[PDB]
Amino acid sequence: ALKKEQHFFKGMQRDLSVSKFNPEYAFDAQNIRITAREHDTLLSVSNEKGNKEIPLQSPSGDPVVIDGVLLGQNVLNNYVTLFTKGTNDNIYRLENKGTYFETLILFSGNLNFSTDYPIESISVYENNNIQKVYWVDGLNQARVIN
Amino acid sequence: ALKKEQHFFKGMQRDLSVSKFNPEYAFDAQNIRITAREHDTLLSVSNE
Amino acid sequence: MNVNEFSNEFDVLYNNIMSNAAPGLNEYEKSVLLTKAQEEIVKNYFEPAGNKYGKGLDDSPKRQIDFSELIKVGEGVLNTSAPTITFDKRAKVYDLPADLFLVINEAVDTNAGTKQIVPISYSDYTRLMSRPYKEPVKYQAWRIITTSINNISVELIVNSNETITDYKVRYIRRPAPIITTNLSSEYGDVTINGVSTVSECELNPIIHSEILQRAVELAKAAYQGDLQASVELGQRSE
Amino acid sequence: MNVNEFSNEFDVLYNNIMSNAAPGLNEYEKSVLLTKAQEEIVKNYFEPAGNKYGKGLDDSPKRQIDFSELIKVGEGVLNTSAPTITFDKRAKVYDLPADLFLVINEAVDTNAGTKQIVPISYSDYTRLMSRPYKEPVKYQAWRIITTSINNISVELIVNSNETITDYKVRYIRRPAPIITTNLSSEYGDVTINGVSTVSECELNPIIHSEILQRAVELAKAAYQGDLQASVELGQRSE
Amino acid sequence: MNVNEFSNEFDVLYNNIMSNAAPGLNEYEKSVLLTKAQEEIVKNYFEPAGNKYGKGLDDSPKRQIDFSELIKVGEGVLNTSAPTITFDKRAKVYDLPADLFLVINEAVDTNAGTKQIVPISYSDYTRLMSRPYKEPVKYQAWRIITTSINNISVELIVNSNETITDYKVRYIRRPAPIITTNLSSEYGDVTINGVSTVSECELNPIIHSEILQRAVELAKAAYQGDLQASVELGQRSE
Amino acid sequence: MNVNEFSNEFDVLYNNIMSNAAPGLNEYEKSVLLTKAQEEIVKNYFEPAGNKYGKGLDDSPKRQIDFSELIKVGEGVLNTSAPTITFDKRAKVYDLPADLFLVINEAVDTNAGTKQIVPISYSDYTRLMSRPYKEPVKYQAWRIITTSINNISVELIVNSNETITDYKVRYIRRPAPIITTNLSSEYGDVTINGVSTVSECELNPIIHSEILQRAVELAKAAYQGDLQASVELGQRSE
Amino acid sequence: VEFRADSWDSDNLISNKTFDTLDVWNEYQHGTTPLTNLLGHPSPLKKKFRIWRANIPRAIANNRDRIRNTWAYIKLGMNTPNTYRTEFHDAIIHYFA
Amino acid sequence: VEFRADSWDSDNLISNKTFDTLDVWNEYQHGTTPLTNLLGHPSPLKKKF
Repeated sequence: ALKKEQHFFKGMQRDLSVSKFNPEYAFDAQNIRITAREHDTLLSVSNEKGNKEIPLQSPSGDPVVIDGVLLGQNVLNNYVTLFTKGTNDNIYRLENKGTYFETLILFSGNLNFSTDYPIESISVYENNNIQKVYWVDGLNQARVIN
Repeated sequence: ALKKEQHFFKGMQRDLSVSKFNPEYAFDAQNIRITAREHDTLLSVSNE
Repeated sequence: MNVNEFSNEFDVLYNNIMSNAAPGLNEYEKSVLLTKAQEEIVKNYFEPAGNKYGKGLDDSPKRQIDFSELIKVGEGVLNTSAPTITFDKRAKVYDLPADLFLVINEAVDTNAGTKQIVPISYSDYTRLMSRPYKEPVKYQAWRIITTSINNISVELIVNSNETITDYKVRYIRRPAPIITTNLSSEYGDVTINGVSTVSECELNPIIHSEILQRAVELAKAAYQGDLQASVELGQRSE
Repeated sequence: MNVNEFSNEFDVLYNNIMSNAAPGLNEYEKSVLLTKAQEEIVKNYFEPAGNKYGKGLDDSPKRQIDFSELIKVGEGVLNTSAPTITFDKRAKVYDLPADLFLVINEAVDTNAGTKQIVPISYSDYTRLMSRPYKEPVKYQAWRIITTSINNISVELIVNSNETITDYKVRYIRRPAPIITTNLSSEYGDVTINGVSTVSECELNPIIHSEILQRAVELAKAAYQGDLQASVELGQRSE
Repeated sequence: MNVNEFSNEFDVLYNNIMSNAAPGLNEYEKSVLLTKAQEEIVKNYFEPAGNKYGKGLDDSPKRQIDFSELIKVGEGVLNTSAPTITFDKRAKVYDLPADLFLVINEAVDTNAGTKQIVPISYSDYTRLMSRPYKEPVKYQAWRIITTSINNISVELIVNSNETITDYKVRYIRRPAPIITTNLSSEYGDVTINGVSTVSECELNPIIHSEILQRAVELAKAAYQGDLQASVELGQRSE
Repeated sequence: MNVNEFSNEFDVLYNNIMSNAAPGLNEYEKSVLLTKAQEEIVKNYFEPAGNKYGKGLDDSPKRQIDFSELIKVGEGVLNTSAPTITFDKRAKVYDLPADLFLVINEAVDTNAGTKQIVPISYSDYTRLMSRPYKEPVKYQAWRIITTSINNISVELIVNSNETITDYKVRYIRRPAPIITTNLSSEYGDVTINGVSTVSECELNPIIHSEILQRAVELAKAAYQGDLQASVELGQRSE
Repeated sequence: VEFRADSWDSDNLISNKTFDTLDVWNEYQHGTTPLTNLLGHPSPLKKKFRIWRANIPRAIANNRDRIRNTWAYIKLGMNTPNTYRTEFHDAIIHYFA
Repeated sequence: VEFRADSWDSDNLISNKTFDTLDVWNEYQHGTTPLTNLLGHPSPLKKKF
């Protein structure tokens, strides 16, 4: 034919007129990465790697099923602390081992929670036994858990 | 014919001589928007 | 083609294919250019050296059908109304028709008989009038142009001892203008050849496409060209 | 190829688009270009010097098949209705068919017998009318054009002491327009040659491809808008 | 080659070597271009001046084998159904076959004997009809084209005092279209010459490669070229 | 050179790559190009004016060895199965071999004796059939093409009062395709000339190098995609 | 649509599968092809010398409708199940103005 | 005056109506046309491609 136009992919841009879009940007993109992750694919469009399920194996070895909806989390140093609602209002402690999460249930009761008032937490490490997690709702009293 | 001149619309300008106006500006405009509102119409004249 | 068809096909040839991508042209300007085009085509296809084929009026059937609807046969009228002065002693002045473009055959009916007229040149006249007899051949008559006033007057020099009873002229009629719309509607007072209303082309449809193309070229030269284009395209104006 | 195939192949070769959201090339425009293309092809393949092979009407079988579906034979009608004036004394005026494009053969059947007609030029007329006898040869008759009104009238100058009983004319019929769709639907009152509905091409399929190629070339040169291309392809307008 | 082979080799010549590096071409467009190509090759290899070798129909064995599968011998049918008007008094009108492309040999079987037909020109007719006898030679007959209506009608002017019993015509048959796939499947209503289904080439395999190459050049000019390419390649369309 | 050597040397000279990770030039593509190259070489070395030396079939020993392995001698079969119509009264229709490319010598054995056949043109037929005797010379016979259906049929016009007992035809056999691999393995139903398996070249090793060079040139010009190269190398397609 | 790209499967190259659909559309056109590769027959997608190339679709309203406008959106993407990493470097657009 | 433009009506394109007037003037001239589009006949405004 007569002419050609090379197009590069430096990111994604929107809100600009089609008549004045720029060749170095993409107008829309789903599940792509323009940064070098797991390979030297920087400035080159590449696939987005998928996920891998991690089992919530209890210390005894049995599976741990989580009750219901999640409201918020907290990673202190390596212990993830889940505040979940559901039939009851439970609390969990997840520790990442080599291939599984050592899941424990720190409490299961009627701590007044609501999905309209999620959790926002702070956690501190003072010693090997005092590992606290402060958390607050916009409705209920502020609380603490070691 | 002989020649052409492209004109772009980056805003609206006044107070400048017709002999020295700039093609990227408009001299007067009623009920237009040059910003992307409700669509991707940035730098493109669109209705209000 | 009709004048509306002329304008629409003109805007399909000029103006790109009706894209509005060339200088806009008015109806008066289109009429003017079409009139100029038809005069140019007539003058080029009569003279064999003006066209590309080297053929004139009656050198091929196409030219015959081109000029068919302009051939007119009319009688010349004696100019005895004005006692003007002639150049030859035996010259009877005759007035030609007003709508005359080009003469191709002329004859005179005398008491002796019909005699085809020969258009003699200013040099041939001097050459043949420097001889003993100073008269035409038995079967021909001479014609030279003389004082005319907003018309064409011709001196019929026929052999002496004879009288002229008729002067027939087979001539090419002046083409009428090509006007697409009543010019008095939008424009104050503008005419093409003294006409302001719609005027269909008084020619055979053979040369209508040629007229359209020549008008397109004239428009392109005038409205999109430089001095060189005008000078080059004025060569084909004769 | 019917007109639908004409338009579709025009689309294949010129890349114009059939959708009305982006106005491409209208059916009226393609109809006009195809009409002009067929007229140009007729005029170029008739005159031998208009084409590249140097061959006219009856110089090869291909030209014969090209012009087959236009050749028409018809009789001339006496013009005694209008008492006009002729250029010759023995001239019987006859009217020709309206759908006349080019004359190629004429004959007249008199009491003496059939006599082929010779189209005589304005110069040959004066040359042979300056002689004693002033009549054609025993087996020919003369023909010259006269005053015509939206028609074509011919002075049939046959030898005196004879009567004309018939006047046959073998001629090339005027080609009809090539129209792809009823123009009155989308377009108000646009016409090509006085026709507004579909007009399938009346010519042989031999030169349909030439017509299509010429129409495509004209379309490209018109959208280009260059004066040089316009003149170069107007050279082939005759 | 088969039509599938035509398409695949066309995409191996055009479209680079099947790299998808040139404008994508549809099956309808490929069929159209192949049909145009076969008409172009036929018209160029019949006329000796259209090709590069200067050889026509029967000037070399290659041309003979090229046109072999198009030669057809058929009889002309009397046109007594329509009482039309003839140009000559002794002309028996005959209708030619519908699938006629080019006539190369014609003969008539009379009571006197077989007589080869001579296609006489419009000028040769006037020349030979201005003589005493006005009849052909003992061993030939004349033919001229007359009024035809969506067909070809021919005036068989044989010498008087004879009758026509047969009119054989050895002619080049109209080539059939080259269609690669059923066009009614994907496309609504598109045809090449009134055909919508697959149509194998009705020609000898000699010129199949030539047709493929000419189609490739036509595609390249139309889809990758400018006005100059189209004008230059339209020269070889006749 | 067997087909494997053809492909390997194509690789050596064109630098295409044998690996399927980077698709280079497929074996189908090279087979197509080699088939076209051998067809072009045959057509150019047969006609003397197609090559650069001005030498055809039997103008040098090299051409003789080039065309040796295509020359075939076969008998013609009477076409009495189909009661078709001939153009001449004394024409016995004969069917020719299907694998026919070019005829170079024909002979017929009659009761009078063997008579070499002359391929007569459409003009020479009319010229010699307008004479008194209307028969060939004592030592020759005429041959013209007739209605053919996916074959080639010939009207053997031998002098009357004789019977045809045999019809030998020495002709150049249609070359077979050059295929490097069984195309059905990777490619579904692609064929070259109705063949899908390996087809070793049936020509002399003399012109194998010319075929290879022409195929390489065609491949380079096809991947280039330029219209000018396409036309320049399509000039040699005949 | 000329474009370089490579697909892998646990270090092993895959030169046969790069994309599976190509939507191209504008203010008044919308076309799509599946971007299949047939080695012998013509196909919307064909590779030669490590450079993939695809035909822009033709509008669904009229299959003869090429994508012709002052601007056009062009969308590559896999929409068939698969687990490969597809490095997509560049993309050139050949056009005729 | 060559110019690109598009008019819409609830996602549906409208390729027939873009503008309705064009005033052009200077120190000594002032003209105006209505910018109508007639498909067959010449008009002040016409679109192609």
